[PDB]
Amino acid sequence: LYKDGVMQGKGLVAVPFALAPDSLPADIPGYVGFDPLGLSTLCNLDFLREAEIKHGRVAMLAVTGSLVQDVFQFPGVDKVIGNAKMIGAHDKFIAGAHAGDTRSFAMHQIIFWVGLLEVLTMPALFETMNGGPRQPGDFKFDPLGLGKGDKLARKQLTEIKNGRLAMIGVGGMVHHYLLTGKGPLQFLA
Amino acid sequence: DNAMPFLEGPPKLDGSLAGDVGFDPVGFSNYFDIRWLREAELKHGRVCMLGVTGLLVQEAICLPQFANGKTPVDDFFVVPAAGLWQVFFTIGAVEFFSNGFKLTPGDMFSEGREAGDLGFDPLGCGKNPDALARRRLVEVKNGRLAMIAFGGMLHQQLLTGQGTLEQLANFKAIN
Amino acid sequence: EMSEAIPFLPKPANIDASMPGYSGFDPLGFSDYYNVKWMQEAEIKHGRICMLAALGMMFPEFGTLPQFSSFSTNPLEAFYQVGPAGWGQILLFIGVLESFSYEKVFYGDSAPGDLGFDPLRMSSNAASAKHYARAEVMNGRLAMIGFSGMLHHAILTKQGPITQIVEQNFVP
Ligand code: CLA
Ligand code: CLA
Ligand code: CLA
Ligand code: CLA
Ligand SMILES: CC1=C(C#C/C(C)=C/C=C/C(C)=C/C=C/C=C(C)/C=C/C=C(\C)C#CC2=C(C)C[C@@H](O)CC2(C)C)C(C)(C)C[C@H](O)C1
Ligand SMILES: CC1=C(C#C/C(C)=C/C=C\C(C)=C\C=C/C=C(C)/C=C/C=C(\C)C#CC2=C(C)C[C@@H](O)CC2(C)C)C(C)(C)C[C@H](O)C1
Ligand SMILES: CCCCCCCCCCCCO[C@H]1O[C@H](CO)[C@@H](O[C@H]2O[C@H](CO)[C@@H](O)[C@H](O)[C@H]2O)[C@H](O)[C@H]1O
Repeated sequence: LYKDGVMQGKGLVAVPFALAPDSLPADIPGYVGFDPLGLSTLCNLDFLREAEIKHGRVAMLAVTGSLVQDVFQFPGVDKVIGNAKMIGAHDKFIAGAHAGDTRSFAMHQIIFWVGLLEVLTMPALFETMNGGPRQPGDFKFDPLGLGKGDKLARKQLTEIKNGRLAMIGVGGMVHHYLLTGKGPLQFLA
Repeated sequence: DNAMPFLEGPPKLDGSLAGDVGFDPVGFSNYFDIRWLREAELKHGRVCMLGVTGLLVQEAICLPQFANGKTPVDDFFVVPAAGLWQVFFTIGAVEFFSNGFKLTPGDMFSEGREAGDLGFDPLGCGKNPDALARRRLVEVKNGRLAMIAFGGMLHQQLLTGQGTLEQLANFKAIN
Repeated sequence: EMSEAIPFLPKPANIDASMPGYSGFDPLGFSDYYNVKWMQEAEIKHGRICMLAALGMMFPEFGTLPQFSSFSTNPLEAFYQVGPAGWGQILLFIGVLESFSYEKVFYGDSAPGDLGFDPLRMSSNAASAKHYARAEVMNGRLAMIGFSGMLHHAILTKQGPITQIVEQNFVP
């Protein structure tokens, strides 16, 4: 791993009075020592790792869309949605789809295609949980070939960390909405 | 010497612990572990020393965040409930961490730890053994005294409906 | 060798002090006929369910979830006031939990009660593990008695335990 024994892996203890489970191994990218509640004993480890990675990647796309939708709106979105954004938009899209408007079907298209991708990629979960050669998070998706060597290792670490960071960010960007409205950059300034 | 001369000396009270005058007429030490009894006695006494000080200070001083009641016992019922729960759970955290998550008579003294010694000695205060013994005696005696004192002050504040020093002056009687 | 709960009877043969809640109490001799480990697993499960049940007969008197704030504080009315969908979800969750118990009990050789649920590892210390092993069975039996009481009292009074106590509705 990238700086194994220093940044992640063996020896590192995050909470000194609540040790992580000894069932939790030391060769997963992102292992710092942090499982004070022992929640790795209540589920399969492959399912937990791949769930963490998927939650993180969805959160990464959610933050980079949450900022950009405050910055840039696509042409003609103002005719359908108008001045709404974030948690409202989803709702009113469906409301438009409930109204009869044959042009506000964005969330139905994305739920269709993302659900099809999830349905087709379920056997990757099933083969990973049976000790197959696929590791959690590995869909062999490297078009540009940039992580083709040792450079992968560092990237893995940063991925999970940015994923975790993104996982926090959306929550703020959602609950900060639910009190006030507005949006991330409208709430910062 | 024995506190009760007409009864025989309790066999489990050897005089090693501070405050031992031989006073166990019921014979609580004949049934329960003496370390658990000493830990309970010190905890009851320490909480009561803080309680006596609180009953004396909340009679006069009220933090501006809160809104003082007529009596320091009535002071409990004017605090927001969430603040009392915060205090309760902070005390629970202290009880968990100070005992090493060993909170029961079956595991509290499994590592041979001393009763009442939770390793809380910040300000020096524990290097002279000759002062340590005398301060053990003072701590246990003031703990028992503050236990009886706190009981009296709380029950008298409940009865008269006035504070402790507010009852020490202008004292009225039951009629 | 005599039983320690009933000192004038002989000690029951098929219950030992290695079992966590042992007190030598089997005057009807259930352990002489039935499978003792099955009875241990069943006692632990009945007690765990009653621990949750004895807490849940009392807790809506303190407060309810905001979606269930209009529901009655009598448990035997709030049982019906929940729709079939919520009870079906509860039953499905209990079935998911009991699938593990099915596998362990009918196909495994673990200790009685051991479903592998120790996330905090509170049984790592040996003396603490012994105390917790006895105390789970003790509070389970206590909650069995207490929930039995709370159920038949709620039948009689049509109100919760705290409400019947503070109203002092003690006579049928
Ligand atoms: C991590 C440190 C921390 C933080 C951030 C807070 C924060 C707060 N405390 Mg507090 N407290 C702490 C540690 C902390 N406490 C400790 C260690 C003690 C014991 C020594 C106390 C004892 C204490 C008392 C006695 C009171 C507070 C109160 C308050 C709140 C004042 C604002 C208010 O009334 O609106 C909030 C108003 C509401 C109606 C919301 C209910 C309050 C929520 C539940 C607060 C959540 C706090 C959160 C869980 C962090 C607490 C950690 C916990 C271990 C103590 C505020 C949220 C006051 C309070 O709760 O008033 C209501 C109050 O009276 N605190
Ligand atoms: C969690 C992901 C997520 C979700 C749910 C949404 C949801 C939404 N976006 Mg948004 N967006 C996202 C990410 C996301 N976005 C990202 C990552 C960007 C670019 C930085 C944008 C940029 C964007 C703009 C500019 C606009 C929206 C708009 C909208 C709304 C209308 C739907 C639409 O046309 O989307 C359009 C979304 C896109 C074109 C982005 C899709 C790009 C994907 C994520 C690239 C994936 C590449 C990757 C290699 C694929 C891997 C697949 C697999 C192997 C794992 C809707 C509320 C519109 C709106 O209503 O404005 C308020 C609008 O104008 N989005
Ligand atoms: C035998 C167990 C049992 C049963 C059958 C019921 C049944 C019912 N409860 Mg009840 N309840 C229980 C236990 C139970 N309760 C306990 C133990 C509590 C205290 C937390 C409560 C608190 C409670 C409230 C506050 C309310 C109900 C309500 C209700 C009714 C609606 C269902 C609902 O929302 O449940 C909610 C029940 C729960 C959320 C309890 C879940 C207990 C889980 C399974 C234990 C979790 C284990 C562990 C701590 C998980 C973390 C581990 C981690 C740290 C590793 C229904 C009649 C509602 C009602 O209609 O009231 C009038 C309502 O508002 N219950
Ligand atoms: C945790 C245990 C517990 C507690 C504290 C209570 C408390 C209460 N019950 Mg209850 N109960 C319980 C368990 C409990 N119950 C159980 C397990 C059942 C069976 C399901 C009942 C069935 C029940 C009914 C049917 C009624 C009560 C009622 C009552 C209330 C008044 C009882 C009273 O004073 O007269 C009752 C006392 C007696 C009749 C005297 C009993 C005399 C015998 C000889 C003593 C037996 C004691 C015990 C079994 C120990 C045995 C000794 C051993 C050597 C074998 C009170 C709130 C009454 C109520 O709420 O009315 C509205 C009522 O009618 N209870
Ligand atoms: C597994 C374990 C843990 C877990 C855990 C769980 C959460 C443990 C928590 C458990 C709770 C549910 C235990 C409940 C006990 C209830 C009974 C004993 C009270 C019964 C009352 C009776 C006596 C009565 C009544 C009476 C009635 C009859 C009549 C009335 O007039 C009077 C009265 C009211 C007195 C954790 C999460 C820490 C992690 C760990 O790694 C693994
Ligand atoms: C501080 C700290 C630490 C920490 C930490 C912790 C504990 C972090 C805690 C994070 C928290 C509390 C996050 C909470 C929620 C986030 C969510 C759900 C995210 C997105 C929600 C969304 C998109 C939604 C939605 C919705 C949508 C879209 C549709 C709508 O119709 C509905 C709805 C509005 C619901 C560490 C570990 C470093 C240790 C340190 O010593 C102390
Ligand atoms: C923990 C174990 C889990 C298993 C429990 C699942 C049981 C599910 C059944 C109860 C769910 C609701 O079912 C029930 O709802 C109606 C009210 O809402 C009840 O209707 C009636 O119920 C009782 C008489 O039957 C009356 O005291 C109610 O006032 C009345 O409303 C119906 O009898 C039944 O349809």
